This record gives sequence, C-alpha cells and structure tokens, in this order.
Amino acid sequence: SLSTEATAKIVSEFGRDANDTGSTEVQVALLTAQINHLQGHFAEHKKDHHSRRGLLRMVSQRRKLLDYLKRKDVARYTQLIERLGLRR
Amino acid sequence: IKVRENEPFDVALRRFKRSCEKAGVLAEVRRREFYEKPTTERKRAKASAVKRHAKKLARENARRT
Amino acid sequence: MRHYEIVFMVHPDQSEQVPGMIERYTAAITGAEGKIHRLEDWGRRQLAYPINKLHKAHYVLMNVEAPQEVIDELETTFRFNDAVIRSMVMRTKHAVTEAS
Amino acid sequence: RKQVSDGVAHIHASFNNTIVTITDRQGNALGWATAGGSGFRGSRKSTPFAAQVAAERCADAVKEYGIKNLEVMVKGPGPGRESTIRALNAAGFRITNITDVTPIPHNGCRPPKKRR
Amino acid sequence: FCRFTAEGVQEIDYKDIATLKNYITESGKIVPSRITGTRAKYQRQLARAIKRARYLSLLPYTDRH
Amino acid sequence: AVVKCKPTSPGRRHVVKVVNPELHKGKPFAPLLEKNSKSGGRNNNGRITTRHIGGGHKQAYRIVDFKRNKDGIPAVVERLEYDPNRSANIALVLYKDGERRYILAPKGLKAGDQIQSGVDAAIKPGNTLPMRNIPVGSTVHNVEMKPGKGGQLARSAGTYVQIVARDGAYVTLRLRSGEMRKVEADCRATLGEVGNAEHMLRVLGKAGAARWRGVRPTVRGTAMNPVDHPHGGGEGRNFGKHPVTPWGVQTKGKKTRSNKRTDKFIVRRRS
RNA sequence: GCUUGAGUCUCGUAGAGGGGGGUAGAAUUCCAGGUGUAGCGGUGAAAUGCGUAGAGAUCUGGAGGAAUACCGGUGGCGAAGGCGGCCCCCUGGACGAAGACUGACGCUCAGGUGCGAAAGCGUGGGGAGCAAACAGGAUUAGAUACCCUGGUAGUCCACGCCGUAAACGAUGUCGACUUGGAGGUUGUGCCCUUGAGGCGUGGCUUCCGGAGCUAACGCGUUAAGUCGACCGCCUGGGGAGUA
RNA sequence: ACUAUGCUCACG
Ligand SMILES: [K+]
Ligand SMILES: [Mg+2]
Ligand SMILES: [Mg+2]
Ligand SMILES: [Mg+2]
Ligand SMILES: [Mg+2]
Ligand SMILES: [Mg+2]
Ligand SMILES: [Mg+2]
Ligand SMILES: [Mg+2]
Ligand SMILES: [Mg+2]
Ligand SMILES: [Mg+2]
Ligand SMILES: [Mg+2]
Ligand SMILES: [Mg+2]
Ligand SMILES: [Mg+2]
Ligand SMILES: [Mg+2]
Ligand SMILES: [Mg+2]
Ligand SMILES: [Mg+2]
Ligand SMILES: [Mg+2]
Ligand SMILES: [Mg+2]
Ligand SMILES: [Mg+2]
Ligand SMILES: [Mg+2]
Ligand SMILES: [Mg+2]
Ligand SMILES: [Mg+2]
Ligand SMILES: [Mg+2]
Ligand SMILES: [Mg+2]
Ligand SMILES: [Mg+2]
Ligand SMILES: [Mg+2]
Ligand SMILES: [Mg+2]
Ligand SMILES: [Mg+2]
Ligand SMILES: [Mg+2]
Ligand SMILES: [Mg+2]
Ligand SMILES: [Mg+2]
Ligand SMILES: [Mg+2]
Ligand SMILES: [Mg+2]
Ligand SMILES: [Mg+2]
Ligand SMILES: [Mg+2]
Ligand SMILES: [Mg+2]
Ligand SMILES: [Mg+2]
Ligand SMILES: [Mg+2]
Ligand SMILES: [Mg+2]
Ligand SMILES: [Mg+2]
Ligand SMILES: [Mg+2]
Ligand SMILES: [Mg+2]
Ligand SMILES: [Mg+2]
Ligand SMILES: [Mg+2]
Ligand SMILES: [Mg+2]
Ligand SMILES: [Mg+2]
Ligand SMILES: [Mg+2]
Ligand SMILES: [Mg+2]
Ligand SMILES: [Mg+2]
Ligand SMILES: [Mg+2]
Ligand SMILES: [Mg+2]
Ligand SMILES: [Mg+2]
Ligand SMILES: [Mg+2]
Ligand SMILES: [Mg+2]
Ligand SMILES: [Mg+2]
Ligand SMILES: [Mg+2]
Ligand SMILES: [Mg+2]
Ligand SMILES: [Mg+2]
Ligand SMILES: [Mg+2]
Ligand SMILES: [Mg+2]
Ligand SMILES: [Mg+2]
Ligand SMILES: [Mg+2]
Ligand SMILES: [Mg+2]
Ligand SMILES: [Mg+2]
Ligand SMILES: [Mg+2]
Ligand SMILES: [Mg+2]
Ligand SMILES: [Mg+2]
Ligand SMILES: [Mg+2]
Ligand SMILES: [Mg+2]
Ligand SMILES: [Mg+2]
Ligand SMILES: [Mg+2]
Ligand SMILES: [Mg+2]
Ligand SMILES: [Mg+2]
Ligand SMILES: [Mg+2]
Ligand SMILES: [Mg+2]
Ligand SMILES: [Mg+2]
Ligand SMILES: [Mg+2]
Ligand SMILES: [Mg+2]
Ligand SMILES: [Mg+2]
Ligand SMILES: [Mg+2]
Ligand SMILES: [Mg+2]
Ligand SMILES: [Mg+2]
Ligand SMILES: [Mg+2]
Ligand SMILES: [Mg+2]
Ligand SMILES: [Mg+2]
Ligand SMILES: [Mg+2]
Ligand SMILES: [Mg+2]
Ligand SMILES: [Mg+2]
Ligand SMILES: [Mg+2]
Ligand SMILES: [Mg+2]
Ligand SMILES: [Mg+2]
Ligand SMILES: [Mg+2]
Ligand SMILES: [Mg+2]
Ligand SMILES: [Mg+2]
Ligand SMILES: [Mg+2]
Ligand SMILES: [Mg+2]
Ligand SMILES: [Mg+2]
Ligand SMILES: [Mg+2]
Ligand SMILES: [Mg+2]
Ligand SMILES: [Mg+2]
Ligand SMILES: [Mg+2]
Ligand SMILES: [Mg+2]
Ligand SMILES: [Mg+2]
Repeated sequence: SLSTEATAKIVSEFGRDANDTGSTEVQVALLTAQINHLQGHFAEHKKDHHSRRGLLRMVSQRRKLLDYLKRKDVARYTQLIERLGLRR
Repeated sequence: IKVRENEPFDVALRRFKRSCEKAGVLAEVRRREFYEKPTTERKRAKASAVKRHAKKLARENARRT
Repeated sequence: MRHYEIVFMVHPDQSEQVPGMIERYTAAITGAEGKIHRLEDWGRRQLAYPINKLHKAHYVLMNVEAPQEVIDELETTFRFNDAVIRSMVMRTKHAVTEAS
Repeated sequence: RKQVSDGVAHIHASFNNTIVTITDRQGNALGWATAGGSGFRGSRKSTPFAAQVAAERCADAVKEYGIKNLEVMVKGPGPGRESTIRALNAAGFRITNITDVTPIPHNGCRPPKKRR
Repeated sequence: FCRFTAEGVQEIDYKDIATLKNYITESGKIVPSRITGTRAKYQRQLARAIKRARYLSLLPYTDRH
Repeated sequence: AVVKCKPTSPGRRHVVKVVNPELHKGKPFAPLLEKNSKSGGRNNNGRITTRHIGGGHKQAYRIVDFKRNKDGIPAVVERLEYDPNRSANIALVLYKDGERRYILAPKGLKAGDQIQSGVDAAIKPGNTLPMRNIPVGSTVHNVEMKPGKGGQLARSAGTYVQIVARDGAYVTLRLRSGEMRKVEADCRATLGEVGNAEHMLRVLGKAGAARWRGVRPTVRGTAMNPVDHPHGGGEGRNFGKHPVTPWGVQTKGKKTRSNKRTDKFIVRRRS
C-alpha cells in the first residue's frame, strides 16, 4: 500500500516541504503512484474484483481533484499533468 | 473416549462419549443440512434462548403460590 | 527485509545430517544481509500422530530475517528433499527469544 | 489350534442392526453375529435386547479360541451398545476397555438429502 | 478463569503445549469460551495456535489415530 | 493463441488458428535437418498398407534429440521453432561448448532460458533426469521405456506422464491414456509438460486443410459395394451387419492387444 | 479568504475482504491383499439391491476427488452477491491515537458503465460423495409423487457468456437533530499491573423499551420520530410484467 | 407410515 519511503519521496518533491502533505498537487501524485503500482497486480489476477473497486475509487478520486485543480488554477493544472503523464 | 476404569468396576460409566461427540457425527452429518437451514434453525434456537433469558428476569411476578 | 519463523522436521536416520543441514541454510541467508536471530534445535521429539508411517521426528526452529528471494529458495529445498518431513514459514511481527 | 489370550469385540451398531464381530489383537476375524442372524426381524431387530442376544450368540461360537478378556469398539449410534456391553459381562468375559470408532467426517462428503 | 494474568496481555503462542493443553478436551477437540471463560480475541488466537500445533504433530487432531 | 477467423469466405467461416507469436519467423538451422520423402501409405511392395495418406506439403525432418545425453553441460534456449513433422513445437538449444540441437519445447520455456541435463542437475521444467532422481508425484514427458534409448512416451503437444510410485528398481507411471505402466527407474524423463497445448483447439475449417496435412478422403464402408467392404450394397442406406473393418475383424469394442511379452509391465489397463 | 464538511500523510489494531500458489488431517467411494461365515442392506412394514464366485464385518497397503469436525457466537469482514483447516506471495478497504497539511475539493445521480447467489449455456480438463432426468421395488383407487435400491447431466476446475432470486432489514443514498437500560464486539485514554481491576470516550453490532409516529402490527439515537438534498418508483383487481 | 371428496341459492 505504497511504502513510507515512496510516499515521503513524492511528498518532499511536489509540495513545499515534508511538512506539507495534503496539497492537490501531492494528493494526485500519490494516487497516480499507487494506480501505476496496481497495473502489475491487475495484469495477471484479473478476477480480483474487490481490489479493482479500491482502484476505481482511487481513479475517480483523482479525477475529482484534477477537475477541481483545473477550475481553481489552469497554470498549475497543466504543469502537474506533464510531470505525472496524465490525459493519456 | 478411551476409557479403562481401572480394574474392579466395569459398570460402563462413559459419559466421556455422551458429553463430547455422538450427536455431532449422528444427528447433523447423517442427512443433509441445506446450507440456509442451519442459519434459520440456529437463529430461532438463538432467539428462543434470549426470549427465555429476558423472561427469566421478568419471571418474578406476583405468583401467590 | 521480512522476518520469518521456519520450523522443519527431519527423519530419524538423517538426524546426524541436521548439524550439516543447518550450516547450509544459515550460509544461504546470512550472506544476504539478514541475520539469524535464534538457534534452537528441539531434538528427536515424539509425534502426536504418525507421519509417513513412523514416530519420532527431529524438529528444528530457525527464526530468521531475509528477503523474499532467499526464503522461497529455502522453501523449495524442503519439497525437493526426502529427508525433511514437513515444514512451515510464519510471518513477521519483529524478532523474538526463548519459548519451547 | 491358535488359542488366543485376548481379542477385540467390534460392535457395529446402526439404527437397523447391531453386528457384533469378535476379532483378535491384530484385527483378524474369529467370528460374528447379528440382530438379524439371531431371529428378531424388522421392528424387533432395532432394539437393545436383540443386540444383547446377538452378543450372547457371539459370546459363544468363539470358545475354541478361548478369549479371557477383550476390548469393546462400538460404532454408529443404534439402540444397542448401552445394553450390548452388559451382555458381554453376563456372558463370561472381562472388559479391559471400551472405545468408540464412530467415524466423524470433518465436513468432508455431502450426506444424502433429508427425507419426508 | 479468564485471560493470562493481570499484567499479562501477551499473545497465545503455539509452541508451548503445557498451558495450551488446558484449552482442549480429553478427546482432542477445542473447548469453547462459554466453558473456560476467555475473551473472544484470545479464543481466536488460541484456536489458530491449536491448528498450527496440530499441523506439526505437537497436539493430536483426535484420539483415534 | 487460439484466434477464430472471420467468415469472409465459406470454408474460412469455421477456421480457428493457433497463432504462436513467440515462434521463429525465419529459415531453420540447416545442420540438424535432413530430407524426408513421403510414402503415400505404400511400402516395400508398393502397396497401400495404410489408407488415407498421400499428398500434402513437402516437409523436412528435424533431427530432434530425444535421448538427451550430453551431460553436465548447461545449454541456453536460442529460439522456439515450428516443426512440420510434429504436433509439438521445438526449441533450438545452444550448448555452452558450442553445439546446437533441437528438443521438444516444454510448457514454461522461452528464448533465453537455461537448461541442464544428466544425473545431478536441478528439478525444473526442461531438465532431463533419470526417473530415480525425479520426485514421486511429478509431471514429466519425453519418457524412455528402456534405459539408453531415445524417448517414447509423452511427446505430443500438451502431453505429459505423471510418476505415481517407485518400487525399488521400477517406477510406476500413469500415462495420458489412463494406463498405469511400470518402467525401469534408470530410464530418463524430461521435466514438465510438452508445450503447444492449444494445438487441440485448432479446427481446420475446410476439406482442403486436411489435404495439405497429407490426409486423403476416407470412404465409408456403407457407401461401397459388397465386394469391396463387408458393409456394402443394399438398395438405399441399408446396414444390418455388426460393425467391422474392411478385413472383417470387428471394430467398436474388440480388444486387439495381444503382445504378451510386455503384459508384466502393465499394472492397470486404461479406462 | 476561513475551517468545522470532505480528502492526504504519520503510528498502529481486528478481521472466513480479495486474487494466485502450496500443504495437512478425518472421513466417504474404490482398488488389490489377509482374516473369516452367513447373511448384509433397508423399511411404518416389505421388496428391488447386494452376498456361499465367500458379501457384510474386520484389518494392510495404495489411488483419487470434494469438503474443511471441534474453535464458531444473534462473533467478524465485504458495496451488494457473498466470504470459514493451516502456510507463504501480491493486494483492497475499515477503525483508532494525537498532530500537520489542503482549503468546500462536497451530496445526489436520468442515460452510461462495472460487479452481481443458485440454476443454466459454450470450449477444454476432472469426477469420490451427492443427485435433476431416468430405471427397478414399494405405497395407492391411481402415484408420471412422498419412502426404498440403483443412477446420467450437474455440483469441482480454467476460461468466456448469462444478468436473474422472498438478490429481504419485503425499509434508496448522504447529512443534521430529540428521554433510557442490559449486552456483544473491536479500539484508545486516565489510574495502583498495586491481585482475573477503577473510571472515560471512539467504530460496528444484537435485544427490550420512552416520547413521537403508525391503519394496526409494530418502529423507536443503527427511527417507520423531527427536517433538508437528490434519485428511483406507485395510482383498483384480473388481462399482464403477458402481447 | 400413506389416507380423496362434499352439486345451486338462501340469516333487512
Ligand atoms: K453466477
Ligand atoms: Mg490507497
Ligand atoms: Mg490508504
Ligand atoms: Mg500548498
Ligand atoms: Mg461534478
Ligand atoms: Mg445462510
Ligand atoms: Mg523392390
Ligand atoms: Mg523404396
Ligand atoms: Mg516389388
Ligand atoms: Mg484414416
Ligand atoms: Mg498425388
Ligand atoms: Mg511425418
Ligand atoms: Mg505429418
Ligand atoms: Mg502428428
Ligand atoms: Mg537387477
Ligand atoms: Mg479411416
Ligand atoms: Mg472422418
Ligand atoms: Mg469409415
Ligand atoms: Mg453404390
Ligand atoms: Mg480390391
Ligand atoms: Mg463381403
Ligand atoms: Mg445399392
Ligand atoms: Mg432408413
Ligand atoms: Mg430392417
Ligand atoms: Mg458374422
Ligand atoms: Mg467375419
Ligand atoms: Mg463379416
Ligand atoms: Mg471404452
Ligand atoms: Mg486548522
Ligand atoms: Mg471519513
Ligand atoms: Mg497494542
Ligand atoms: Mg484476513
Ligand atoms: Mg490480512
Ligand atoms: Mg483472506
Ligand atoms: Mg483468499
Ligand atoms: Mg483459490
Ligand atoms: Mg487421509
Ligand atoms: Mg482415506
Ligand atoms: Mg489379483
Ligand atoms: Mg479378491
Ligand atoms: Mg426376499
Ligand atoms: Mg434377490
Ligand atoms: Mg449366495
Ligand atoms: Mg456372483
Ligand atoms: Mg474365495
Ligand atoms: Mg471383501
Ligand atoms: Mg469390506
Ligand atoms: Mg485404507
Ligand atoms: Mg492422497
Ligand atoms: Mg462490518
Ligand atoms: Mg449496506
Ligand atoms: Mg503468487
Ligand atoms: Mg468502502
Ligand atoms: Mg485510502
Ligand atoms: Mg482524529
Ligand atoms: Mg481558496
Ligand atoms: Mg490557510
Ligand atoms: Mg444510480
Ligand atoms: Mg441507472
Ligand atoms: Mg459481468
Ligand atoms: Mg460471480
Ligand atoms: Mg462475471
Ligand atoms: Mg454455478
Ligand atoms: Mg458446463
Ligand atoms: Mg453442446
Ligand atoms: Mg472434445
Ligand atoms: Mg460418477
Ligand atoms: Mg445416491
Ligand atoms: Mg432418490
Ligand atoms: Mg421420474
Ligand atoms: Mg430389477
Ligand atoms: Mg419411480
Ligand atoms: Mg403400482
Ligand atoms: Mg449411493
Ligand atoms: Mg474448491
Ligand atoms: Mg483453483
Ligand atoms: Mg483461478
Ligand atoms: Mg454482461
Ligand atoms: Mg441490473
Ligand atoms: Mg426483481
Ligand atoms: Mg440474501
Ligand atoms: Mg436474511
Ligand atoms: Mg434489528
Ligand atoms: Mg425489491
Ligand atoms: Mg453513490
Ligand atoms: Mg470517524
Ligand atoms: Mg409506545
Ligand atoms: Mg408521519
Ligand atoms: Mg400504538
Ligand atoms: Mg427500524
Ligand atoms: Mg444523536
Ligand atoms: Mg447521541
Ligand atoms: Mg452515533
Ligand atoms: Mg441516519
Ligand atoms: Mg427516516
Ligand atoms: Mg409507514
Ligand atoms: Mg397507472
Ligand atoms: Mg389496473
Ligand atoms: Mg385494468
Ligand atoms: Mg416478457
Ligand atoms: Mg371429483
Ligand atoms: Mg362446496
Ligand atoms: Mg358447500
């Protein structure tokens, strides 16, 4: 469920400091980090539908933060997506 | 289950069996307990238990006996 | 990385090899970072029921920290070996001591 | 001829029958009797006394072997067994120990359907 | 009586069988909580340890082996 | 793997191809293939002894090693190839000292995997061993019936033998027929299952596809005249005869096993 | 802007949450082998069935499949369907503790899309037990049933379909608010652990009851009370959830 | 053990 070193690495990069860990910029990166880690898990398995429910929670949770971020500030919205590799 | 009873005694006395198994093998796994029926017959045996226990507190009525 | 608690049992005649067996399994794990926390050979203990039509197995508790690559290589050496009568590998919750 | 010291009286007590079978120490049959073999047929075959008389009929017909003392190994439920062991004393034996071999399956095979 | 002790807490372990054999009946079956006290949390740990001990042939599965 | 073909023509409607992408797209390794001329069913005396064989695509023989001796020499699998001579696909194994040879491709094998053969080795799919060294209750293939020979049993796509027991010098094997056959423990067996298990799900789809596999049409006895086949004649779809071969021997339940030299080795016949 | 809703991280706690792989013991059937002598089996009572070719019973050694006794509870987890031997692998959520951060990011949702017991269906495995269909013996006025002896699809597995159930608390989701008692379960505080305790306060949960509501039955801080947001649905019975 | 049925309408 994402190691503490993996979260702390992303937290102390996108945000201001290690203290700041709840920004829309940070939150979207932690979801994206976990969603990509789960693609290996759903490459095989496949029938694990209960875990997919948690994944599809993360996916929809991400899009509501991104859609919030776009309406709030278009500048940092476009800069965040280029770094993470979203919008396909 | 394995009951020797020393030497002078004999007279069965094997409640060790009767207060352990017998009913478990027999009147349960003799004929099929249709998955749901246990869930039904337990929950009524469970509801009948607390029906008596809740009444046992309110059993102290007038009586006059 | 992860802590484990390996408890395997060995056939009576091959109990003389167990001093050697432990040295081989230690060398596998101790090379890859994680140390062995406990060494306790239980000895030729009686079985509750016969396994493989015999009594008296030679029990060995290791208890060790290791990565997942080494522990599964050790798990495979138990199945491809007629000397070892059964084994099991428990999870983490830190290291321990004593108890028998 | 043989002349065994001790044996094992296996009792297979089902609801319908009570099959007594006296064997030796190493599970090797010496003789037997049944509630159906005693006479007692139909409703009479499923009773405590019809098992008693079957054990009395199994008590003799193993006198050639000359068993002094034996172990009981009851099985199934049945109306017998709490009556059949009484018969082994009254006949002429010494019961060393009484045991159960009632085969308890640890939820294994689906039993037959309930009857109406 | 209840759990381990006043300042016990601890965790019910499978290796020791002296304290563990008190929590199984003479046949080999597990004794329930309503006979031997015990909080539900430790009765689950106990049950799990009895099964782990059974696997290693430390405790027996039954007395017809 | 099993791809169903779109119905752009009748006889392309029911076609179901076994496309293996991991197979080789190029010419095979020339030193290990000689020519293989076709019999058309006929023998020494030029007479059709086996009916319904004739024609098909010209196909060269790969010199596949079944015995698999060359001991104590690890060998890297270079590439998985097509074999027209066989149900199962083959693997071009490059031995560390610089030989190449073909082997039957097991299930879990790929271009890059390393394989060893001999007495010691490791218990892993592809590694040939004597069946004495192999664990009881394990899946093998390419099994020898006699020590030192090639490999008779379990060489067809998806096929495998399971080792049931080991009585001293003899090993009891449960074959894919269901027959439990006793073989010598010194005999060798390549570990795992034979690959290309999708082979069975291929469906040809046209009459032509059987022709280019070297099969010729089977004519039914009932169609023929009395002179030709025991089933024969009748004025419009008659029979009234117990099923039989063209040579009168009863088909449809009639044991023709009569070896009697090898009946000692068969534990239980198949069912 | 703000921070109370909502979300993030931090350290843990419980759990048949899931998916993949192993392995254990009891038992059933069967397989060959030893013993052994007439029955066994079954039933309301019988018979078909099985047995002198030596069954049943008993023991020895295998093989295979499926399901996990006891723990086990008005216990737990899951959105629902549902989920119980033990062990590792990957993995989703829940809750608690005190902070720090974001700064309304929220709630509902027509269409859309996913998951969805059992039975079915398709291709390929497996097949002990059980068992629709089916057969025979009973029962009966008849018995295409109930009972008995046999018994194939199926139940198991892998992968696709199906998309329904009294899929039920017959109770849509989210939020706020309004007397109590006895418990179960899992947290975390304060105190002497001074001895299986003393005292709070969060989750989830079962039972009884107050006002209030209800046609009544009952519901009743987990509302069917008092209100708000949005959705779904209803408009006599048959015809018909049919054409 | 199992064990069927009761032709129509009629109490302001
Ligand atoms: K389904
Ligand atoms: Mg997450
Ligand atoms: Mg999380
Ligand atoms: Mg910020
Ligand atoms: Mg919106
Ligand atoms: Mg149920
Ligand atoms: Mg010539
Ligand atoms: Mg020639
Ligand atoms: Mg010639
Ligand atoms: Mg032909
Ligand atoms: Mg030609
Ligand atoms: Mg050829
Ligand atoms: Mg050919
Ligand atoms: Mg061929
Ligand atoms: Mg020799
Ligand atoms: Mg032909
Ligand atoms: Mg044909
Ligand atoms: Mg023909
Ligand atoms: Mg003609
Ligand atoms: Mg001719
Ligand atoms: Mg002719
Ligand atoms: Mg004609
Ligand atoms: Mg005709
Ligand atoms: Mg005719
Ligand atoms: Mg003829
Ligand atoms: Mg003829
Ligand atoms: Mg003829
Ligand atoms: Mg046949
Ligand atoms: Mg604040
Ligand atoms: Mg929340
Ligand atoms: Mg704690
Ligand atoms: Mg769990
Ligand atoms: Mg877990
Ligand atoms: Mg789980
Ligand atoms: Mg699981
Ligand atoms: Mg699984
Ligand atoms: Mg077993
Ligand atoms: Mg068995
Ligand atoms: Mg024979
Ligand atoms: Mg025989
Ligand atoms: Mg008769
Ligand atoms: Mg007859
Ligand atoms: Mg006869
Ligand atoms: Mg016969
Ligand atoms: Mg005979
Ligand atoms: Mg027999
Ligand atoms: Mg028998
Ligand atoms: Mg056996
Ligand atoms: Mg087995
Ligand atoms: Mg819950
Ligand atoms: Mg719910
Ligand atoms: Mg795995
Ligand atoms: Mg949730
Ligand atoms: Mg989360
Ligand atoms: Mg808090
Ligand atoms: Mg703002
Ligand atoms: Mg601020
Ligand atoms: Mg909706
Ligand atoms: Mg909708
Ligand atoms: Mg679906
Ligand atoms: Mg499903
Ligand atoms: Mg589905
Ligand atoms: Mg199903
Ligand atoms: Mg099917
Ligand atoms: Mg079909
Ligand atoms: Mg087929
Ligand atoms: Mg069958
Ligand atoms: Mg049946
Ligand atoms: Mg039936
Ligand atoms: Mg019928
Ligand atoms: Mg008949
Ligand atoms: Mg009938
Ligand atoms: Mg009739
Ligand atoms: Mg049957
Ligand atoms: Mg299963
Ligand atoms: Mg599976
Ligand atoms: Mg699977
Ligand atoms: Mg669908
Ligand atoms: Mg729907
Ligand atoms: Mg519906
Ligand atoms: Mg339901
Ligand atoms: Mg319900
Ligand atoms: Mg309720
Ligand atoms: Mg409804
Ligand atoms: Mg919703
Ligand atoms: Mg909360
Ligand atoms: Mg009231
Ligand atoms: Mg109202
Ligand atoms: Mg009222
Ligand atoms: Mg309510
Ligand atoms: Mg409130
Ligand atoms: Mg309140
Ligand atoms: Mg509350
Ligand atoms: Mg509410
Ligand atoms: Mg309400
Ligand atoms: Mg109402
Ligand atoms: Mg309407
Ligand atoms: Mg209407
Ligand atoms: Mg109408
Ligand atoms: Mg319709
Ligand atoms: Mg009539
Ligand atoms: Mg009438
Ligand atoms: Mg009338």
